[PDB]
Amino acid sequence: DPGCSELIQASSRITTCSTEGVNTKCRLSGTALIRAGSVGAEACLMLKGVKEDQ
Amino acid sequence: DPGCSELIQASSRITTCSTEGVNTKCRLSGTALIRAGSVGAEACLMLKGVKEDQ
Repeated sequence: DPGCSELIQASSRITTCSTEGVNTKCRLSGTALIRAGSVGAEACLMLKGVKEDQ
Repeated sequence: DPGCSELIQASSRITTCSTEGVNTKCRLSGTALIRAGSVGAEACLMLKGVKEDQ
């Protein structure tokens, strides 16, 4: 029953990617601010690589 | 002075890509329809690879 609630997109400043032999291996380095959920909610933070399905 | 006018992106159904060492080339094999430009304008077609700079 519990699930995501606050959905925000991460910036590209703390998100980098590099493909080596058809293999999207992204790296994450930096700080990010997100709002916490209530009782039963979640503070989800999805990641967007080089494409849409990833 | 005139340049690109009707600029759209190609579909991923007839456009494939592959990475072979820092150089990610893309193939083009298919048929696509686009609106023809006016007198002087161009019918440019944007091609997106695997990232944003490509």
